[PDB]
Amino acid sequence: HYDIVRTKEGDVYMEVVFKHDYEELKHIYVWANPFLRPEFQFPKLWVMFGPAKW
Amino acid sequence: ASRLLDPDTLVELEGVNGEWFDLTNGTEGIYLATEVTGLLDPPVKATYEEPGNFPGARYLNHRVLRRDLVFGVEIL
Repeated sequence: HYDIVRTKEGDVYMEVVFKHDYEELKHIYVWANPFLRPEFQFPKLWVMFGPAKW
Repeated sequence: ASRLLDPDTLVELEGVNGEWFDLTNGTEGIYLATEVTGLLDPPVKATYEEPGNFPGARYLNHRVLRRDLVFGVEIL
């Protein structure tokens, strides 16, 4: 968002607020099966075993 | 040149009931005294902003404030 502020003593300024690129991972969901329609989600959990980075 | 400075200036008050005072000639026994602040220009607030980390400042706005007028009356 951005604010345009006029204070009672007469200062006028703009403040612009930004969220870091990490925020993308909060607007991405891990589907139970990425490759299928949301109308049919099998297997019921996404489950993966391996080295943590991979 | 030689000259007496005797100005033409007449100062009168009309009161909230429509009664009148001549503060120059004092026909009601009342005269304006030797201390006046707040005739001439009214006070102004001028506002400036810093232009970031650069020389000087930028003008924003200015506003005329209320006129605070301070004076005395000599009463005989």
